[PDB]
Amino acid sequence: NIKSNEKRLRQNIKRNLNNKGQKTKLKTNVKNFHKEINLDNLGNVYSQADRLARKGIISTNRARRLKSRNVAVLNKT
Amino acid sequence: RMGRVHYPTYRIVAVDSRVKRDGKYIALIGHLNPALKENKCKIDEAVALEWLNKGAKPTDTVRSLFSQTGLWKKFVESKK
Amino acid sequence: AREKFDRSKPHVNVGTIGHIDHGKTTLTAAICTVLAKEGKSAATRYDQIDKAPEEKARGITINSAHVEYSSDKRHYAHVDCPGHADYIKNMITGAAQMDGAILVVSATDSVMPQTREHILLARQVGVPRMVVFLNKCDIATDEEVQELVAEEVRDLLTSYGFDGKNTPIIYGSALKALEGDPKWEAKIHDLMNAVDEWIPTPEREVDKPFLLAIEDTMTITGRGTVVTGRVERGELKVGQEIEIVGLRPIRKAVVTGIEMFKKELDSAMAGDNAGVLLRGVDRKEVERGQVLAKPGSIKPHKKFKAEIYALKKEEGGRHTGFLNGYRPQFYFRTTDVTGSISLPENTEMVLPGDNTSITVELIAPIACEKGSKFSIREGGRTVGAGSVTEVLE
Amino acid sequence: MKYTGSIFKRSRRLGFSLLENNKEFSKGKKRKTIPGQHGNRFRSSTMSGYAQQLQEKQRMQYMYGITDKQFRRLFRLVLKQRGNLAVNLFRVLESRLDNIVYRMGFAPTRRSARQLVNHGHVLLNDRTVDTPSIILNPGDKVRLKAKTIKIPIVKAASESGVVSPFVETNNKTFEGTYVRFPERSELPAGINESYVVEWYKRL
Amino acid sequence: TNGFEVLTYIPGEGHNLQEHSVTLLRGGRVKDLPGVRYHIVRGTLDTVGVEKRRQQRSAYGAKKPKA
RNA sequence: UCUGAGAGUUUGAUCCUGGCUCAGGAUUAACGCUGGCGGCAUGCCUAAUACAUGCAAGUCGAUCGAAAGUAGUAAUACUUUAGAGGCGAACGGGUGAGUAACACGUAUCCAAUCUACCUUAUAAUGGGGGAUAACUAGUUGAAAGACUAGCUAAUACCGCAUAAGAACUUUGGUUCGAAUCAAAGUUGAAAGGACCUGCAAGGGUUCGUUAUUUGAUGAGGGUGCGCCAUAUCAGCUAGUUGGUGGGGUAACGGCCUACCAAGGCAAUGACGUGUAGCUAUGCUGAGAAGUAGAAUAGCCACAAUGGGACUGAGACACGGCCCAUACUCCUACGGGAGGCAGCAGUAGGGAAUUUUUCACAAUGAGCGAAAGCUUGAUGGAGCAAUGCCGCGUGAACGAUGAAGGUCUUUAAGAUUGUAAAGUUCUUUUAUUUGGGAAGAAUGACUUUAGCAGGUAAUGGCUAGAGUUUGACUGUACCAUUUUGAAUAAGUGACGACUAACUAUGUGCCAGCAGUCGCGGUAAUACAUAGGUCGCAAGCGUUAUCCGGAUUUAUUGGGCGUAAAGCAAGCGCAGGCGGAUUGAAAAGUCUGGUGUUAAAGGCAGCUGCUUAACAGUUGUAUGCAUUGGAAAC
RNA sequence: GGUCUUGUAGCUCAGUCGGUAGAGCAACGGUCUGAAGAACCGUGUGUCGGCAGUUCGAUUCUGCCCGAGACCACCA
Repeated sequence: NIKSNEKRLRQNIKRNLNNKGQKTKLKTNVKNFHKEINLDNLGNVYSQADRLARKGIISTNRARRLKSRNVAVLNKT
Repeated sequence: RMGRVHYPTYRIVAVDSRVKRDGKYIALIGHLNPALKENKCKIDEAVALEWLNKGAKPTDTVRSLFSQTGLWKKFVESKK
Repeated sequence: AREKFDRSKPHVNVGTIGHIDHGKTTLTAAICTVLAKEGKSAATRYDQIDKAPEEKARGITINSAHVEYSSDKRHYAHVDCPGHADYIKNMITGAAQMDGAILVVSATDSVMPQTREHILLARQVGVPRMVVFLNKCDIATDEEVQELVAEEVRDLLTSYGFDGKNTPIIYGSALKALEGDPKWEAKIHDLMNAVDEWIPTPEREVDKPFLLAIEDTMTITGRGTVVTGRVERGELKVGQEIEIVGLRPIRKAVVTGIEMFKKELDSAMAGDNAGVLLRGVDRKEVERGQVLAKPGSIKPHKKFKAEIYALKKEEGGRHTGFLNGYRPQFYFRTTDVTGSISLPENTEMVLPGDNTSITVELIAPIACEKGSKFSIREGGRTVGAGSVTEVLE
Repeated sequence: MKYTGSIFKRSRRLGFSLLENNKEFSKGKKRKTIPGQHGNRFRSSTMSGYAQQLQEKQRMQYMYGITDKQFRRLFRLVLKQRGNLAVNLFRVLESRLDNIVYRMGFAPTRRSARQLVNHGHVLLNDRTVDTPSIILNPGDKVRLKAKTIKIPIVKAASESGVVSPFVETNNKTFEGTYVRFPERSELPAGINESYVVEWYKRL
Repeated sequence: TNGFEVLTYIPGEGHNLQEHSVTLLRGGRVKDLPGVRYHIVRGTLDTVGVEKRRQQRSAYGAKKPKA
């Protein structure tokens, strides 16, 4: 192994925790939106979706896709 | 460096640091022979200007090979 | 790097000559311990006295092993000389390469046939001014038994040609000295001062190119084969070219590492217990006990005729006579190669004593040169000794 | 081997004199056939294409002293161009540097020319060579490192030596140029193309 | 050195094999024995041919004669 | 343009038919004898067997705190980083077991996609909070480590307002699944560092950063094409052929799921076995073509085996992680450590594959404004006749032919043989003398000189000055540099096939031999000697390839008696098809456009003394499109 | 390197109580086959790897070695 590898690992534990926490809050908001459909919750959801897509945490394409699927269910409702 | 041992040669070619030397290249620009002196160097400067305009430049010493040539003094106007 | 080691002090090789049960192993441990308590860089060793099975399980010497230790005056190596027969080749292996051999005899284990034969072989091969040390005096304290052995060791040392009246005698107890009884360290200091006096060294000269007698071969994981021996003449630096000689066709080789006791040298020396790593060689072609020289001038031989000093049967010669078909073991500075005593037509049975001039034929082409001292033995008894007078083929 | 060693033996077998006209007339016993004791009469029962090809290959190979690897590679170099391979090959055979200095007449034997050229005493266009088989171009100037002009052997070679029209030379300066290609009539006629280009079934 | 067991012919005068020696095997085609085509190469580190082999010393592993 | 040989082998003898052998090259060659140098190539093909130790991945203090130490009375400046954080850590290297298919290469489409930094162009760089390091202490164990408490920084993290441009959808508008437009909601950007100027207020430059756009770049997918044998291999097959919604990937896509159908592939060869990394190319070849797919360069796979996941922009990651498995190892018994198909290098397997060499000097890459750092890449060094090429191992003179040896076989003589002896001359190399490269004809670097923006001054573009980087090197090389013919040839064969004879020995024994076969008591085939011829620091001898071998005949065979016409008839598909007019060109031919990596070869040139070799210029090939001709 | 083992005719092989050398084959001659094989009779051979003892007495029982054959060298 290399000292740089340990440097990477001790650092990446925290960022792995951050990524899983962000994924959890995205999933919680998605479930809340599917519990009751409104633009109020969707504005928030798209807000943290853009914030996560600001980095490489979530690719912008998958977010555009799910956001289009959500705006579709808004439109038919 | 290709050719013979104790005989250096450097083909001038547009390359990027994401590929190893003497592997795969983009497009030939010329060849430089450091083995024998008195300014052995031939260039095309036909699409090399476009490559400079779009990044992914070749190695840094090549810059100097166009300082004596004078491309730098005429590139800035193209740059701005 | 391999823990480079260097030293500028003279190096005198000293061994514990004498039969087992004389406290010789305990003496080797005790000298190391006392110089650990007397000099720096003298790490203790009791489980490192020997390196093979049954070598330590018995407590008395059987096979070879090397130890290294320095005093505030001089550096010393030591090889563990064997006891009982069927291993005498190792002792002479040591006996050829020491210049100092402390006679570690025991007052309670007074000179035994193995010890007397060890002294006689030291006379035959040449051990200059070898010193004596009475040992294991912790048992059987007597008014005159401690002194009859002291006079008889002088008598036996003067009974072969050495100087038994020009050697100081210091007694001691092996177990008491090793355990750490304070009064027994003065005697080991006296012994060290005794090997400081009248004990010469292999002469220091770099002009001689190369020659070494191999003692053992050890293959090292990754490096290759580091073959060890003792230099008779020459100095050695890493990167030099050499040629192997003895029982095999002469082949060139290159040195890549020189060591004392698995610690890398800077400059080898004649008499130093050296170990040299060799490239491109395996144990199959490099033989345990071969010789080596500078490339260009060395010749192996089979037949040669020399003046042999026939030792008298009362002095230790052969028990009986011999014909042309007699086949004793010749000892050449590194190896027991067994030849035949091809008697020139002097008499039908040459007797021990009355030194003769004989030609001999050997099965193996070994390096020979005029004037080189060689030994003649047979099954634990020396039957002759001399130097080469004429090399034929 | 780089050289023939003995020469008169081969010329006896070659049936041709590498010298001008004479190599031996009365040497204790003169013969116009193969040397040795077996040569009572063996030249009238070996008529075959194989024998002729080998004999002529030895004749021209011994005529100049080129090893078979070099001999092969030089023929391949002659194949490089088309021209007329017959006369082109003959012109290349005489274009060897030792043959050049032999035809300008500074050497009595091609062995002497080879030995002189190897020592670096012959300077070619201000850059000497150690290969005594250099292929030249029309208009090449030579000089011999004028110290070596005082050589008695060179003096006894070059006083009235070989005079040729295709090469201009001066013994008052020991220097010259290569004017043009020699004519076939001016070269030994005991050497033919057909047999060796046949033994050249390799190429 | 593998499990294959093969018949072979020793060339030259005499032999130096003692029923337990390793040596090198060569091909070739002799027509004095059916099947037998392989032969033993002499002078390779074990069995060696040293019988005034002045000419054709390449095979048999015979050293060059001494002056 | 290119571009071509045969000979012997059946029988009592001849011919045909077919077979066999030899003769050319060529290695990843090995190996026997031996061996002088140099340039160059090349140096584990076996056990993707395991392997001491070390190097192969660090850099950044102008990203941040703290700490140490040095100097300084001190203030302060300076070196360093344990850490935090940034970038490369995917490339760079080796290997080819596995992998017969989109793997390869080519031609496209990605109207189904991604792409940090590098390019264009532009708006912002405002505000606050929070903790973890480091450190202090304790627990825990021999250790690796692990756990707990108090105290810290930010260009690390998180909210807070702002939103040119961008995010979605909606209305209107435009264009042949899409593109351009106007409008209606909604969302989300952070960070400063260094320096300069300014009393301040602020301003300026650079770096850094958010956002947006242009590219290029590489990545991902699909596509026909051609590239193993195998019918003494015949059915295969169900997210499998599909359709319906959702999840899902950057993205289409049963990729996957809930549901509903039953197809699809296959006799033009599925499936099955064995084998294979692929291509350019290497070799044979004249040529259709064959062989190998050394090295080498492009593509793919892979990292002790098998999985899982994080991060990075991109990984399931040659020197990341976790786990299981197997091995090895420490172990005080409780726990743990590791992965040379990275450089070597060792064990072993072989017939065999190189040193724990030097320097990052060049170059290149990675890091960082900057000094500078790393590079077992790379550029060198050593070993090896493993291969190609160059050169010495003297030359000139020198006859009845010295000695000797052999034959004739005594008693002339011939033969080795100008070969010897003897005489001179010369020193590539060998031995000495002195000098000595280029590669450093790139580059920072601070001062000069000029130059774009704007000026208040920095900074940036170009020339001049030098510091300058050399392991190789006192090397290549240079010179009426001393001495010295001195320091240096072996080696297969002689019956013929194919140049190369006498003597002695053996007597179908001994032996040789690729072929015919020689030898059983004068052997041109065996043994030896001499002579001889062949190649030469090389000579031979075995494996694999091709020519020969037309010896599966595309070119370039036939099938009455030497080998074969099914025992014969009917006949599907398919192949080959009457004449004349028209259509287009699917073929066919041909013009243009692009590719056909470099490299290989060919033709020409240049350089190393010429060489070998390298580099330079042009040279094909196949398709894709477009445009013509319409004979077949 | 130690642990043992082996040495018989020319070759491959057993060895009398230390007291004796035993088979087959190549191998010398004869019968016989047009010839050569095959078959049948008689021959032969060893101073038992070499030195010195113990020894009336040694291939044989020892001490010496040599040529050769097998058992392993851990640890960590």
